[PDB]
Amino acid sequence: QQMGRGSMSKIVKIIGREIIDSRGNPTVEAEVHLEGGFVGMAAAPSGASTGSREALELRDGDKSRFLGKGVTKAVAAVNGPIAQALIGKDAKDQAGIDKIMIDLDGTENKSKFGANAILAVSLANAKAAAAAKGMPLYEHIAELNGTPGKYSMPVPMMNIINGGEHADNNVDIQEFMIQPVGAKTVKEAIRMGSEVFHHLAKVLKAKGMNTAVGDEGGYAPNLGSNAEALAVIAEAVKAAGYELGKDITLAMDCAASEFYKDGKYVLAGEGNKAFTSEEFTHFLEELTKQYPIVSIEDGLDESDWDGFAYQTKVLGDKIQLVGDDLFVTNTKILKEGIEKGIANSILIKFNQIGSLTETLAAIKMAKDAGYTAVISHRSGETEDATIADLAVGTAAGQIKTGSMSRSDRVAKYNQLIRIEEALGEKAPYNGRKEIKGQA
Amino acid sequence: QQMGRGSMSKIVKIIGREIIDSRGNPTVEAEVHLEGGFVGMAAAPSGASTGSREALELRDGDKSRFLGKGVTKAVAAVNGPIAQALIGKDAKDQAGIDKIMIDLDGTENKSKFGANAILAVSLANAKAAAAAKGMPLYEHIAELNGTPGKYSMPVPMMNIINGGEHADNNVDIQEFMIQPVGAKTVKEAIRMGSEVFHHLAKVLKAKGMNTAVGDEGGYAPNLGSNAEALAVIAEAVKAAGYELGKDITLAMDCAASEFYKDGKYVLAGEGNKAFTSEEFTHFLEELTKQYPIVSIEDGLDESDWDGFAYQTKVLGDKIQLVGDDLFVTNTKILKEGIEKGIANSILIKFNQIGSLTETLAAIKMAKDAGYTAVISHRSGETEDATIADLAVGTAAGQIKTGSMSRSDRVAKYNQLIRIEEALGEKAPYNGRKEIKGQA
Ligand SMILES: [Mg+2]
Ligand SMILES: [Mg+2]
Repeated sequence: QQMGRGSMSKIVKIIGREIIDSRGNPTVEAEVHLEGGFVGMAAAPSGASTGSREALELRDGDKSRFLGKGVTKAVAAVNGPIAQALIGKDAKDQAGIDKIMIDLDGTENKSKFGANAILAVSLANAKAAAAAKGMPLYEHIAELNGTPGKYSMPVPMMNIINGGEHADNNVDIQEFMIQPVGAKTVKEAIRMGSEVFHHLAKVLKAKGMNTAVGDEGGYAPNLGSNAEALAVIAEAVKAAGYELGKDITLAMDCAASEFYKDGKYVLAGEGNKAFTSEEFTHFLEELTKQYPIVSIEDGLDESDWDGFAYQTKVLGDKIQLVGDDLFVTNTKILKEGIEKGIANSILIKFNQIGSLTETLAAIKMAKDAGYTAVISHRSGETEDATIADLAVGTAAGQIKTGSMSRSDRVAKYNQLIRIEEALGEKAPYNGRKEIKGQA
Repeated sequence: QQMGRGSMSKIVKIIGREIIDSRGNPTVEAEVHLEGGFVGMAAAPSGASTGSREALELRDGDKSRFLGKGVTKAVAAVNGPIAQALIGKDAKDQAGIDKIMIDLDGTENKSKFGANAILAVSLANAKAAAAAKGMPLYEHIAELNGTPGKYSMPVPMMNIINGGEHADNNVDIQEFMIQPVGAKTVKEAIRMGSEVFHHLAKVLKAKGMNTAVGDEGGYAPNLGSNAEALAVIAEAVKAAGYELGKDITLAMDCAASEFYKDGKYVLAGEGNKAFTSEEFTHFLEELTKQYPIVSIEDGLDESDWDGFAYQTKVLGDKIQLVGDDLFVTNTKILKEGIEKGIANSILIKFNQIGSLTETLAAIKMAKDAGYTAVISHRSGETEDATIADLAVGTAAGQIKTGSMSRSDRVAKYNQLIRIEEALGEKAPYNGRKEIKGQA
């Protein structure tokens, strides 16, 4: 006979604003306010403004503000037509909310309003709805995901050493990452990661090398080869008291598009040797024998589907093979990859697809096919820690959200801490069995 | 005849946990829950575990966790004795809440529980009380400070280039900062900061120098002298389209105690020249004639009070002289400095004193003497942005919260943006006139 305020979940006000990301570039933040008084606030990390296969964030291109990277247009979209089309809709109907935005932008790649406008409102909606339902976001997400009460704390792959285009060094591989698979909780995992990271700083200082950090919070020291990169990591893991293999495994992102040139893969820091697809695969395979590298991301160019079919054949039974640039969080590409035996894992970048509902759909397609889904950060992040709730609420099982420095990264580890505290063993931390290719 | 929930401001529960700061080290986070349903959550930045003049945070020293820097004991103090002494107290009585934690800790320097446990609770409490009072934190802080509805947006001093002990280079000065005094809003100031910061990266790339960032998000390139550090700042400012002097002024931190040996200041990147106090003060004077440096922090050693009395006589009319190490946010030391004409400004580190009530008293003592208070970050920060609300609610007029990268820094900038959105001209951005020594 009385209606609680929780039931007044119609949207009455949406606000957008230009805030700053962790590289100092603008991004969009939205607030969704419901009739009952509930508020959700979320921000989109940085994305791509150009590209033929993914959703595009909208940038102003005004040279007199932020070197052309203002997001006043995306923000005006949130404040004007997005808001106007969502006022009076039920925030609890996440899929209806996202559909209205998707249909109103009217393009395939969200370029009218920007994936940045649309994601920010999608997630702020979701938080506002969570609040109206009387529940934390990870619980709402699990409900929206069709998996109520089903949770896991994800195994993190933590950036530690950078190379390629992300460093002045002679390391070809773009990043090396550690995964604390022997931890029994995410809180333990985070601590092991921190300990290794601090021991690596000591290793690097003793070699006369720089310990300043890149975008993701890891080190980009002047290492002489791929081998020296892996050696300093092994040395730091041992100095922290852990055992490579059993406690900590390695993951990499080759970004192999960056060294692809005339159908060959060319590695500056191995004498400028050229490799065919296949020879590059054998090169990577040789690294997996010397070091317990269990996950390899973008190990060939996004166009090299014949080569990815080969690599997946050779390495796929024992090694997680993660499509980042391969799939760009695009389910039409993932679908076809699945049908053709291409990779066995996908990096999920929610602003590359641009709405919460579509993100859940991408994670589900992965999971139904036996692929793993790794929830990912971007280069430009914010304070916002929504990807932690996403990973728990979908039981994704893995996350890639940075080194253990910079609060753009660490706010996510902290949120995973707060989540596990509340959930305990209702969110098990499963360790190496999350990783495709293990048992 | 009906009592609203907001009147139910008694503390019913306090929760402490160990989370991770921006360098990967543990810190304390607290949540204060009130009877009416209000919750405030806050984290303490990293501080000192040792020292004889300041409040000390409490680290575990268990070498098997976080290289000895766990804060499980500080966390236990929150969950047990602090919680039990506060259940049933009125969170709106900030001074009383703080007084109970101080008296129960029972030491002069907060070493039993830790300044980390105390501050975290103190701020969580203030946020819970703000919610019970129906107001944002900046409004509540202003009421606690004795200055209801009086606000300003602070002029930021932004870390841009690091030297001394914070870099491998030949820059003796620990940091150079830019101040966008020409902006009319803190939103514009922030944008100017960004643009200068991005132009500086392009200048450093063209010179073949490293653009990876330190703790505060600025650069530590291998520059050969203090002159060169100042030249690349000048060049970046010009490439961004601003004018040194009018639009952007410079602030520095010598941390002169790092080169103070046998009563003399010994500067590596100046031939290794030795200087008396008096000569070092005339060396700084000359920099202030050659470049628009309007603020100098710790221009002499903390023990050199005769020196600081001389530097203040000479520079103090025209230059802001900021005590950091000199005062360590300790009102006993500040009062004595004020009586002896020592410096004209103070860096406020709220975790160095350890409570919100004493932080307000520090700022008041500075302002009543005509000193300026610059609200400060620490080297290990979190996502928490309370220092932004603090600066606005005390009308401090200046803030030192980092470069324009890393969300540990940029979260504060974002919060200043949200505050100025809501307040507009009720929070004037006063520019150059906030700075001690300007007309
Ligand atoms: Mg990649
Ligand atoms: Mg200093």
